[PDB]
Amino acid sequence: NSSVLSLVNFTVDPQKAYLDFVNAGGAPLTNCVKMLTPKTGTGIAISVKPESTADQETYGGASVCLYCRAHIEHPDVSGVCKYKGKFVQIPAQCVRDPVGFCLSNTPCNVCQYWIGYGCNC
Amino acid sequence: ASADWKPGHAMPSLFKVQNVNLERCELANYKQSIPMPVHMNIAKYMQLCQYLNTCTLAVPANMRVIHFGAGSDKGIAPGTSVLRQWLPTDAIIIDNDLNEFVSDADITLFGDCVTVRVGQQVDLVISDMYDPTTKNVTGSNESKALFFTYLCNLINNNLALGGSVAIKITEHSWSVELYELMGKFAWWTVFCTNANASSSEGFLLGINYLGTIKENIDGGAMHANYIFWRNSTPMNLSTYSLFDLSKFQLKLKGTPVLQLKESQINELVISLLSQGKLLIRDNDTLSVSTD
Ligand SMILES: C[n+]1cn([C@@H]2O[C@H](COP(=O)(O)OP(=O)(O)OP(=O)(O)OC[C@H]3O[C@@H](n4cnc5c(N)ncnc54)[C@H](O)[C@@H]3O)[C@@H](O)[C@H]2O)c2nc(N)[nH]c(=O)c21
Ligand SMILES: Nc1ncnc2c1ncn2[C@@H]1O[C@H](CSCC[C@H](N)C(=O)O)[C@@H](O)[C@H]1O
Ligand SMILES: [Zn+2]
Ligand SMILES: [Zn+2]
Repeated sequence: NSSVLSLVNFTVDPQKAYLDFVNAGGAPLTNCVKMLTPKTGTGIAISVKPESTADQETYGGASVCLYCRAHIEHPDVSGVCKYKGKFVQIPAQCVRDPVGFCLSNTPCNVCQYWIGYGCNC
Repeated sequence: ASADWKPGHAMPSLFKVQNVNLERCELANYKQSIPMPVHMNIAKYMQLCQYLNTCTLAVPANMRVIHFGAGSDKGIAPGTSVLRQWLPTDAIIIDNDLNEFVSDADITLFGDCVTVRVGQQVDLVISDMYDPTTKNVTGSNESKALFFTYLCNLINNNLALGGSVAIKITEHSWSVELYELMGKFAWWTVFCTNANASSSEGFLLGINYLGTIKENIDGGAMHANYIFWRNSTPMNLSTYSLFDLSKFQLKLKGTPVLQLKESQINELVISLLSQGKLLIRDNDTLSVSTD
């Protein structure tokens, strides 16, 4: 943790820096805050309350945000984090690297499910 | 095994009314851990929340919740996220810790809790604070000051009538003054989660603040009663209560917030306060900053 977190402070593209690190064998960021949930949710990517389906796990949003975890500027032109204060659903097969998954994907702009993991548009 | 499916154990009046010396706490399963599927504090906080689901908590719109001791040595705040999952979506969470962390709170303040200046009154105080030096046990187990001085003043000044508190204590991390302040609530207990049953930890609960003395409590004797209870009560580690979470979220009670002068507080108002049906405090915008 304290290494990959240290790494993404030595680069201009923290998203690419993290992904290249874990794509080359780096240990994913640990200690993401996994919640216990009734697997009866809608399955959207980001939600005010947990929304995991039986195929998903829910995390506290700040804990899966690279920018929150590394204490660096968020890239949102709004300056407001998309995850913090909310909950984020991750496909269950991807719990090994929740942060890597979030950096690697984008919720659907119309249906709010993960593109390729729920979006049916 | 009924109790295994409960979120934990609450101190019964059987032990509240005893009168005994303060003895050493000796738990049979001391420091045994239960495996989690997930940080242990997830299950601890959810069990506390489940028990508070059985209490007459006031649950207004724009509920004001402050969470002290929210950080971990990992830089995250599992308890705050549980509070986010539990509380109404429009609840305001302010959390605080000595050390840096990141959380799903609305407002996060670093530094000693004493630097946390609350301009208004809040509706719910959660404290998980514990000072590392309490581990240096030398001599008598005496009432502690530490952050309890701050919390006691908070209860007396910055807590709405009808508001509640849940404050972590242990065998050695405890305060005579805080126990005595439980006598200013409609009801009080100590709640011990099943997930951490092997610890002398308990959450001292004051339910529905009344601002006036309802029960005269000898705080030193009451801590001796709490330890006598722990020493007398087998508690099996368990998270069975988290197997069914269909009703985990705090009920959306729409509790009203009223402004009232002290002299207007009649018997009707006290009854409503004591039932979780009313809060008395400002309806301004909340201001919680570091000083
Ligand atoms: C109850 N108890 C206390 N002691 C002895 O008395 C000392 C102080 O006792 P305590 O008041 O710390 O209570 P306890 O040991 O039950 O607390 P525990 O470690 O479970 O800590 C509870 C919570 O305090 C906080 N905490 C503990 N340590 C720290 C820390 N170092 N920094 C921040 N928070 C901490 C955490 O939230 C933790 O979950 C113990 O360290 C031990 O020598 C016992 N010894 C035996 N043999 N059997 C016991 O049952 C027993
Ligand atoms: N005086 C004080 N002001 C603010 N935080 C304090 C404090 N004294 C102790 N603490 C905090 O008490 C915390 C106890 S452990 C907190 C665990 C946290 N609730 C979780 O969910 O993991 C420690 O982080 C410690 O820094
Ligand atoms: Zn963020
Ligand atoms: Zn879509």
